[PDB]
Amino acid sequence: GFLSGKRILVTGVASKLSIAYGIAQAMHREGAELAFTYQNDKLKGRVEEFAAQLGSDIVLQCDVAEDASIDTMFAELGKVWPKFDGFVHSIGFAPGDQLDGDYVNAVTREGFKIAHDISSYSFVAMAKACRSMLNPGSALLTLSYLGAERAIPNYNVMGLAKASLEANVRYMANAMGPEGVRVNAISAGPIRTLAASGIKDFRKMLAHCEAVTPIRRTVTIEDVGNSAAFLCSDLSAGISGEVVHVDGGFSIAAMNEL
Amino acid sequence: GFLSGKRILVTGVASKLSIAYGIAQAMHREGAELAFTYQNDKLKGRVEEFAAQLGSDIVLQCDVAEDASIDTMFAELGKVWPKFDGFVHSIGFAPGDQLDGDYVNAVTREGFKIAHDISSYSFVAMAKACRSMLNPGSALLTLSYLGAERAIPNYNVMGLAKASLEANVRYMANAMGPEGVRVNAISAGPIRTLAASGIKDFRKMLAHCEAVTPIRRTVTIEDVGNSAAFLCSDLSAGISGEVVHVDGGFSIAAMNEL
Amino acid sequence: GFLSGKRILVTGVASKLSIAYGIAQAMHREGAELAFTYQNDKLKGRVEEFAAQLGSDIVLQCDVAEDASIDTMFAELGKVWPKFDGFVHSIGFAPGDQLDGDYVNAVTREGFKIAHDISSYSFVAMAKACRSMLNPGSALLTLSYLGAERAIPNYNVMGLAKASLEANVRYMANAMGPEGVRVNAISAGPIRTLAASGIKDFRKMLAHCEAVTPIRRTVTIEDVGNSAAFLCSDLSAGISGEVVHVDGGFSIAAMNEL
Amino acid sequence: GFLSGKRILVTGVASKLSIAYGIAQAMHREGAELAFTYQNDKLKGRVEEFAAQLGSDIVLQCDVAEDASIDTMFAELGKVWPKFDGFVHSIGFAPGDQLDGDYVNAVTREGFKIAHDISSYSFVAMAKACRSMLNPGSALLTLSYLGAERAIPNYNVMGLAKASLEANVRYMANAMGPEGVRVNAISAGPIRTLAASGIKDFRKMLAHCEAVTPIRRTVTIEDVGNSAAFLCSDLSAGISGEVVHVDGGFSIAAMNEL
Ligand SMILES: NC(=O)c1ccc[n+]([C@@H]2O[C@H](COP(=O)([O-])OP(=O)(O)OC[C@H]3O[C@@H](n4cnc5c(N)ncnc54)[C@H](O)[C@@H]3O)[C@@H](O)[C@H]2O)c1
Ligand SMILES: NC(=O)c1ccc[n+]([C@@H]2O[C@H](COP(=O)([O-])OP(=O)(O)OC[C@H]3O[C@@H](n4cnc5c(N)ncnc54)[C@H](O)[C@@H]3O)[C@@H](O)[C@H]2O)c1
Ligand SMILES: NC(=O)c1ccc[n+]([C@@H]2O[C@H](COP(=O)([O-])OP(=O)(O)OC[C@H]3O[C@@H](n4cnc5c(N)ncnc54)[C@H](O)[C@@H]3O)[C@@H](O)[C@H]2O)c1
Ligand SMILES: NC(=O)c1ccc[n+]([C@@H]2O[C@H](COP(=O)([O-])OP(=O)(O)OC[C@H]3O[C@@H](n4cnc5c(N)ncnc54)[C@H](O)[C@@H]3O)[C@@H](O)[C@H]2O)c1
Ligand SMILES: CN(Cc1cn(C)c2ccccc12)C(=O)/C=C/c1cnc2c(c1)CCC(=O)N2
Ligand SMILES: CN(Cc1cn(C)c2ccccc12)C(=O)/C=C/c1cnc2c(c1)CCC(=O)N2
Ligand SMILES: CN(Cc1cn(C)c2ccccc12)C(=O)/C=C/c1cnc2c(c1)CCC(=O)N2
Ligand SMILES: CN(Cc1cn(C)c2ccccc12)C(=O)/C=C/c1cnc2c(c1)CCC(=O)N2
Repeated sequence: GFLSGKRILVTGVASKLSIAYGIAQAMHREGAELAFTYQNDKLKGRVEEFAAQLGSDIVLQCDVAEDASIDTMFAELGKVWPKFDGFVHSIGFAPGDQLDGDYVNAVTREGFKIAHDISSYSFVAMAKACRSMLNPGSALLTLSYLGAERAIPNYNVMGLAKASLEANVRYMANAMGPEGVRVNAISAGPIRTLAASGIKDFRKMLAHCEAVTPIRRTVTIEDVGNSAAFLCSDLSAGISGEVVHVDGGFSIAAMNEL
Repeated sequence: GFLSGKRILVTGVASKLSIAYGIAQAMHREGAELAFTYQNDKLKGRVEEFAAQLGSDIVLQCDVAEDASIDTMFAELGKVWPKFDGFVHSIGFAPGDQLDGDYVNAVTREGFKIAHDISSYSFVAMAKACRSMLNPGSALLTLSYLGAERAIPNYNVMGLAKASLEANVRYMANAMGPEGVRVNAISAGPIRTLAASGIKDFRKMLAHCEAVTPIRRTVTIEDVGNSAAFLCSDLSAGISGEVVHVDGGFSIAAMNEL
Repeated sequence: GFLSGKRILVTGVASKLSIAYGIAQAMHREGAELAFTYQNDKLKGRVEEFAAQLGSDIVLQCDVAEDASIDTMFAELGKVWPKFDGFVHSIGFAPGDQLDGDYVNAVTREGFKIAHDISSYSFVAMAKACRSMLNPGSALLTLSYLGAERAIPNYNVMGLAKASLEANVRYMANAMGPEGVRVNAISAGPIRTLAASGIKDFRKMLAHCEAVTPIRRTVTIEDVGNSAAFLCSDLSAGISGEVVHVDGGFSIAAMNEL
Repeated sequence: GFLSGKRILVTGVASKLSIAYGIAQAMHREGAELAFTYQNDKLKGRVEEFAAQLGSDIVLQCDVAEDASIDTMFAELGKVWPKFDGFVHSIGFAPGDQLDGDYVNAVTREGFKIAHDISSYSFVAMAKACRSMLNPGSALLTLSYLGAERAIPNYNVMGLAKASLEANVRYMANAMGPEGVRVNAISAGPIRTLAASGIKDFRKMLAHCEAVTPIRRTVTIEDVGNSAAFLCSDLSAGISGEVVHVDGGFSIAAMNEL
């Protein structure tokens, strides 16, 4: 496939509904050799089983909250991939409290802190830690959301961390381009996954999206997986520091509901 | 390839240096069945020879300045492709005079008029004319430039027409999404082709670009061809009304020259 | 007032509901000497009255579709103002057929051409014609709408003309900056004016803009007029080539309706 | 002045070169009653003097890193102003090590955390703390820099904090709009101030911004102060959640250097 010969680290898989899951399957379908991380004890099992199904037996622990855990992970991966071709960063978090109701009243200094640490800093931390291990031709990929560009009810502080993340995308691309690494993000339309069902009227929001989105449907993890597979391959050699909208054109339209 | 089973119309090929040429070769490499247009008597020969080399014998005349010529072209193509899957719009023009020196002094009402007619209107005119002929799953693709977003010395009125073109990209995507067509643009970094060497210090400009572009090199028609092949395939099903920057991250950085 | 000692030409005045009317009002209050233009005779008297009420008796015919009319107006203007400090471009048009229903079906080469010639080129057409008459410190201002950046139903080809107009703002600014002229635009939110009559369910639309705007009200020709006086006064000396949004924050939110 | 009858809290004043100083000046001239805060004692006296010169004797300590200090300041402020009309956030910080050289190598979890906590969260931290004290019609204003939107050498992690800050502007605006509060930011061009000392060849940089800016000069704390008085006065009533560029058009051009 267009990814044969590449070695890519996929973080973030948590269920077959996960975006990273759709991204893994698509990169494997195109021939990439895959590696995986899991956050904690609760997820190791799920991730080993999916990794097995996609031909991989590289399943390593990584909590991006901790610098030591990122370094350790890259040390283990190094025994198997002295070098590789990039990773998909598909991680995000904000303390429950942060994403519901009036933004000014919900946010707290801690909430803000954690949300940015886990969703934005964690992307350049992973890069820092594996930098020398990357081949020229490598590609870094993170996942963002429209909340970073416009204020969306309930997304609250996550919008601030996503904005920080896209800017990180730009500064990471400008810093690493000289050594041969590209860095981009996919701004995905809303998809019902684990990380969502626990907040607001996500179901009513999806109905609204399907209605006003130009392609008249919400996007799927297969859609994201395909663009992701592409952003992480040599077919996108001319793209870097870009935030690509894979939301069916939702964001480029206005007042369609009327 | 990821384009097998697709039928795509490629306009704009003029020499092996042409962007549309790099786009044609890449879509053929991925398995698309190709069709071609040529502007006038001067180019027919070149285009038939390239079309032959990429397995196509559909070479039709089309001057987007004329509504009758667009309709005729789509009538001929229809005898061979009752239906197809989209086209690449890779056409642009502004009267010589328009692209050199102070913008306010260069522009004229005619210049402005022609520049917008040929570079922006021509994209929705082609869509209008072949609309019913498009399969669901189809994709429209045009080519734009950073001049549309920022003022660039000498690009002058072309910047205004490109801006009009990207907005057309958005309105065409919002109008056609319901019937199953996506519409996007690639904003390409500068490449030395026919359409350029006749204006300003393009050679010195390219040197400047290679220096400050994150990937530290200017992009090639192969780079554009690959992203183009992608935007026009089912792998980008979640992308529509988007202007993708294939300029190596040039535009997302600032003051690198220092 | 912050506009004391400034001489400002104001186009577009057609009724007391006109944005150009709100603007004229604010600049007069801020102490500017005013001058007005009118498209045709039907408006001659109507506009002379508006002008008297604002300390002004300079009232000239000017149809922007003709270089000769623009030239002739500025020559008359030159009798009473050999030098002046800028002008307000408050002109937009597109044949009626153009603004209703599916954009792809409604648009025509002619409708596109007229929309771009009157809504966008006239702005630089005017700057061209009075360039040697502007004093250092002058400012030019035009009006745009969100349809330039987003695809909005029915706005159709005006969206393209507005995107062209916003780009004309940046190219004008870049070329005239060095001789001391700033150029900007105000992207106003929806306002009930003549030109806004008959396009769709404007009324319902206004009701939507009102429930979803951060400030929870639509903006007024007074809100716009104040930003406009600011933008053409030395107070904004550090602002050029910018599109300022005076829409109560409508464009920066998303999904407030849900 | 257009700011008569308004009560404005101004943070960030540290020397007469400070942007907050230029702003304070303009709002005083426009007739606003002022109040100032100071980070620590080293600045206590220095700031009280600045304040006397502006018709003000309200001068309070406030270190934004602490919720308790912010709360305590606003309680003191409350003794002389049970209600007020908004405040100016003119605070940015990032450990020195953070701002020099390759961004990926320079950045650290701690540097990132501090940069985001002081440069971005403090802005909403303040709004949270004085929310019930704001009158209808109030305005909040913060300062950002182009590094939020583009990757600029050495600005490094400040770029991420500024992108977070610009997004905080839109979420603040969206949540406080309904109770009559507008929130905006000014993205200022390069100015020689304390904080700007020691980062790179700032001097050479200033020389670049000057040759390439449309207005061909760098902006001043007076240029910024005037836009700031405008943005916090009812004159800008129709503007909320906007990032206004007061950089003489620098960001809207490209390749003027060539
Ligand atoms: N689902 C959507 O609609 C949507 C839309 C746009 C963007 N995104 C973004 O895409 C990414 C993937 O989201 P998803 O929908 O697949 O959610 P998900 O819950 O399925 O998975 C995201 C992962 O975050 C990981 N994570 C949290 N803290 C971690 C830590 N400290 N260390 C390591 N891993 C940690 C979890 O293990 C989890 O698998 C996120 O960055 C999210 O913000 C999601
Ligand atoms: N070359 C670059 O650096 C660059 C960068 C960004 C965007 N672009 C854009 O990409 C597209 C392709 O440009 P290129 O560099 O391949 O130039 P090119 O000269 O190689 O080809 C462009 C085509 O324009 C066609 N054309 C002009 N008028 C026409 C008409 N009336 N009817 C039909 N066809 C007509 C010509 O036949 C020509 O083949 C253009 O839209 C251009 O503005 C080029
Ligand atoms: N009203 C809104 O909702 C809104 C919002 C954003 C931007 N705008 C823009 O503001 C400007 C003013 O519009 P308005 O809403 O005040 O409507 P309006 O109809 O009151 O004023 C526009 C003016 O267009 C002028 N005009 C048309 N053709 C002309 C020509 N050929 N030569 C000279 N003048 C000509 C008319 O004389 C008229 O006074 C337009 O460019 C419009 O696109 C309007
Ligand atoms: N000067 C420029 O070139 C420029 C350009 C665009 C934006 N800005 C922004 O404008 C703002 C003002 O910067 P400046 O250039 O006037 O520099 P400055 O150093 O003169 O002022 C910034 C203020 O930061 C305050 N500060 C730092 N930590 C603080 C804390 N923990 N608690 C309370 N106050 C604290 C200091 O008291 C100081 O007065 C910053 O946010 C900066 O990022 C500056
Ligand atoms: C795009 N989405 C989904 C989404 C959430 N909200 C509020 C929306 C609103 C509109 C459209 C999409 C969304 C996301 O990025 C998920 C964010 C997220 C972060 N931390 C979380 C949770 C969700 C949940 C669990 C947790 O503890 N921490
Ligand atoms: C990006 N480019 C190349 C380019 C041109 N200038 C001025 C630049 C400046 C900087 C970077 C790229 C460019 C283009 O889109 C080509 C535009 C173009 C249009 N009409 C033309 C000519 C060139 C040429 C022949 C004609 O008659 N009509
Ligand atoms: C923002 N608006 C108002 C508006 C129009 N449509 C379609 C909207 C949709 C949504 C929100 C606002 C608007 C405008 O800029 C006016 C545009 C305009 C141009 N030429 C016209 C007419 C209107 C009308 C008369 C004519 O002949 N030529
Ligand atoms: C625009 N600027 C000035 C500036 C800085 N760099 C690196 C630039 C590069 C190009 C153009 C302008 C600038 C700023 O916003 C100031 C940022 C800043 C934050 N924390 C700091 C310091 C500076 C310094 C002192 C500290 O401890 N913490």
